[PDB]
Amino acid sequence: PDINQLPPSILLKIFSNLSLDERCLSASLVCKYWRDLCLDFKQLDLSSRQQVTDELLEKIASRSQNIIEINISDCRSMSDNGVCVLAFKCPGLLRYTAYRCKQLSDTSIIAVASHCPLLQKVHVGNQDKLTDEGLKQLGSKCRELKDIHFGQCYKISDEGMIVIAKGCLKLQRIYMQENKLVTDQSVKAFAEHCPELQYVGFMGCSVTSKGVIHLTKLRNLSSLDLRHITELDNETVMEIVKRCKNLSSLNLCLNWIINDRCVEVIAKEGQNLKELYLVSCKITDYALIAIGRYSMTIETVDVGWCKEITDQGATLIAQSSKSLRYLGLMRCDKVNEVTVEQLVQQYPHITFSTVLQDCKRTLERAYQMGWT
Amino acid sequence: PSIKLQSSDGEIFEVDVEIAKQSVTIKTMLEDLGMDDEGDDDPVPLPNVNAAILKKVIQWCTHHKDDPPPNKEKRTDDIPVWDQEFLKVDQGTLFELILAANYLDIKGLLDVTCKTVANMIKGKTPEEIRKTFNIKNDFTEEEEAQVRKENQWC
Amino acid sequence: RTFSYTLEDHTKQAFGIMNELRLSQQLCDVTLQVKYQDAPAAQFMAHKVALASSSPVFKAMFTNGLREQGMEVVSIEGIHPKVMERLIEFAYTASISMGEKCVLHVMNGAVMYQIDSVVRACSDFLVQQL
Amino acid sequence: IGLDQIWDDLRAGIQQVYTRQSMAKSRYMELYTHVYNYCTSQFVGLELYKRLKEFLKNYLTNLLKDGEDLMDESVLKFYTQQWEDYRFSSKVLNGICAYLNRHWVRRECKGIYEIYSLALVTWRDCLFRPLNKQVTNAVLKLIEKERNGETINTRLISGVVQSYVELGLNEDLTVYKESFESQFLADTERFYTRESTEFLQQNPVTEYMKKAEARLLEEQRRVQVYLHESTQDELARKCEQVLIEKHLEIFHTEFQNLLDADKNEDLGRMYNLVSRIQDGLGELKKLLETHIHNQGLAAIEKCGEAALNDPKMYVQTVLDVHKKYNALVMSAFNNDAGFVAALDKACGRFINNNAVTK
Repeated sequence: PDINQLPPSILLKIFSNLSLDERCLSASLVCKYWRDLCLDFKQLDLSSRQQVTDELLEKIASRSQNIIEINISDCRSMSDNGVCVLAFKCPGLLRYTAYRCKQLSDTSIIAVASHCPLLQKVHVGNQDKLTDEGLKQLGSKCRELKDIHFGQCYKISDEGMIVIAKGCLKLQRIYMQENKLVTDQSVKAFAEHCPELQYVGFMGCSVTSKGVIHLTKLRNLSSLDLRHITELDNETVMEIVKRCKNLSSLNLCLNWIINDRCVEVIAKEGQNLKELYLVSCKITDYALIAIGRYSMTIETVDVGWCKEITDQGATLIAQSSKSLRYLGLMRCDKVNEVTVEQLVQQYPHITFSTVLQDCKRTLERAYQMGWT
Repeated sequence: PSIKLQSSDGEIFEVDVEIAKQSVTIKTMLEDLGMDDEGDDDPVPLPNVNAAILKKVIQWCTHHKDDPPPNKEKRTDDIPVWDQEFLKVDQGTLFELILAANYLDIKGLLDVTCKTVANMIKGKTPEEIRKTFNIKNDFTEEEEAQVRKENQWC
Repeated sequence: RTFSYTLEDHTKQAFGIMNELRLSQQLCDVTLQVKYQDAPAAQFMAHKVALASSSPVFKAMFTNGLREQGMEVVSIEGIHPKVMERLIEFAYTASISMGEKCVLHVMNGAVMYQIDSVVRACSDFLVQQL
Repeated sequence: IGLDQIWDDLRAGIQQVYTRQSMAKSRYMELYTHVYNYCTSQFVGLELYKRLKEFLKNYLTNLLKDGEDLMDESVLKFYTQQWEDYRFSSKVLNGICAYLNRHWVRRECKGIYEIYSLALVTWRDCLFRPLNKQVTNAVLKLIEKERNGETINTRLISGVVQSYVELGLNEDLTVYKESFESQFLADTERFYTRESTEFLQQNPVTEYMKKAEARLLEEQRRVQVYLHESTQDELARKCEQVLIEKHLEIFHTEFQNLLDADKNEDLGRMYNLVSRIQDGLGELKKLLETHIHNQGLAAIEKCGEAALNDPKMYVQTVLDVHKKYNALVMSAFNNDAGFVAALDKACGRFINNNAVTK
């Protein structure tokens, strides 16, 4: 028996089946052959790494140029100089991810846009001090972008978003949350310039129905996130579901004006709707009844924190919906828990989700290693 | 459906066409070879797999004939029970099964055997890995110290 | 002085064991990074279930549509880490306590997260301070 | 191992496998074996790759002398046939050498990449300069038999199209489009311009419309049969321009003449050909408007001189004209908004300006 007789591909696969700790502290110290095998690299994940590298970033940048994805998650140690030199040493970068790096300024993203145009995925956590000038740099240099995420970046106006929308025609994903100073103009410039868009979200933004209605030009929309958005009437989302036939996931949480008639229209004209979220929507059992009687494709429906939901609506939606597998009955105080228990006992393949039910699931997962 | 394979040592095994189609290499050589009329079902020689390992692979593919293949997912310790009971062999047989799964291009058997070897590696110091795998420590006390220094961030 | 507010409800059994779980740091899927104008980026670990059952805002923020990776980090601003800690303690134990000078911050946080019970408690406390 | 005793066997086996001698599983497997064993002793395979490349280069460059200078019938046969046989042998050779395809090859992060892709690339040492022009002129000759020309060379044209499409640049629908689609389109546009002008010279326009529609359908079906579907939109634009727009002036004149007559069906297929041209209808619209305005004028002028002392007759005549031309708008002009508008305008341009009021 000799492991070294196996080809190096099989040994690399076996070492890839090993965790990082077991590979760097045990596998790399067995022999020089295993050392050279485990030393071989591409995609690197440095997620929060106990914030233990500032200069090691420049060391690994000067070491190898064959990096296609960099994960810089939460990363409180290093400064913009390390990111700049890493961008200088990695032109062939495809995916960039750095969440909650609130110490990075826009010079880092400027150097990134200037020294890696092949970017496809750019995921940028809160990261305050992100002006539109480095964002227009990114928009005008990284034309090959596909995925873009700017979550809770309060320092972004509409200029950078419109510049991003002008270029980067291959943008399939976009997500923005709680980003003020971003209004219907950015949504309109994004909807009419990038027909490749599939995933879009403007949660908590200063967007109204005038900007949401422009999303009908995107017949390739798959998921839509419109949570806590300013005054979105029923007719706009009606037209959205009618035109965008490829819509699979619709998120309308924290919208106090969506009624049950809108839910009925969406369920009727939603031939490809798979996930619908209606948390805090001022609706009643009629919405669930319509979803059950008219929609043969909705699998996930969430009506959490809806005041007027009762036992009858959930029983009828469990009886009439054939594709339903997850019911979001969270904090529906007008719903009896014994009814939910009867439902989970006499309705399989449906995960009724209430407060007590999720607490019970977590308590069973804990009792698997139980205590007192 | 029937296909007759020949091993490296001279034994012949006649099995189902689809079970051999589990092996990408075997189905590729069949589609290239026998799309037209078969020539009296001439034997297919496998000179890189002997008889016992070929029989083990045939048994594994016979048990795994209904698995639906959905390539790049997360790593876990599923390793179904029957695969574990089947891989309860010595190191030589396991390495020969690894070589056969890499030669016959059987992704499932390759994954299961690689996970078994990795679990055999898991939870063992370098000295224990060298003892269980018969690998001489070619590291000097200097080089081993440099290697453990370069990976201090763990 | 010091004010306090205790609540009794149907989850008198689940809340205690969930708080014991939180103190054990075994099962967690929510990470809150609180910052306030100079404070250290305080890092709290908690379950989505209790935070959603105690505040509708947390429930709305936890319904992102995709939770495959399990652990999620939610950065919170505009609130002091001590106020957020007291809010989490109320969410887990149905009981909160505060100083006579920190009632306003607790009330602001509760209004920001729509926790009606402690909102009314802090309103009564601010009325009693006249 | 040893090369002067193993490699020779492998080149001989690849030579066999490049001829449809139908070898048994023992020879496939022997060759595969050879390959595997060679690349097992992480470099090894480089030599073998260069040898494969040399074999393919020599094989193509010394079957080209059989291909150059061929007539623009025989060359299509030769190209189709050799391409078919060669893609079959290329696929079976990629299959023989799969083990080299996945391990020695993964380490390239240059020129050397693949084997089947190699085979295709090398095939561009018998296409780009040698045959491309020749073969494409042959195809254009055949397609130029849009006269009583014969049916079966469809196989040859489809084979050419195929070999150009799969020769779409693998390196590092381009070949098909630069080599063939451009010249094909040019030739088609010239063919149809000559045919159009000749016909519209020695035939009435209202059989030229039928022949243009027939030719448009013909060319759509021909792109369907053996051409790549990518060549549909473009060709359609070209043919519509040639046949319907270049002649839109005689079309306008015949439009007016038909309007004077009652050849409804012809007017209809005219509005059906013209529609396919950007904004070419406006002139037809205004012509219809003026025609039916003059029609209502002449009608009610043939009606009342001292007969305007008859409300009924007047309103009847007006309604008659309106109904006839509304029917003509619906049936012929597909109820187009432009033509309904012209109808409305022209009606509002005779009802209150006639000899019953003047």
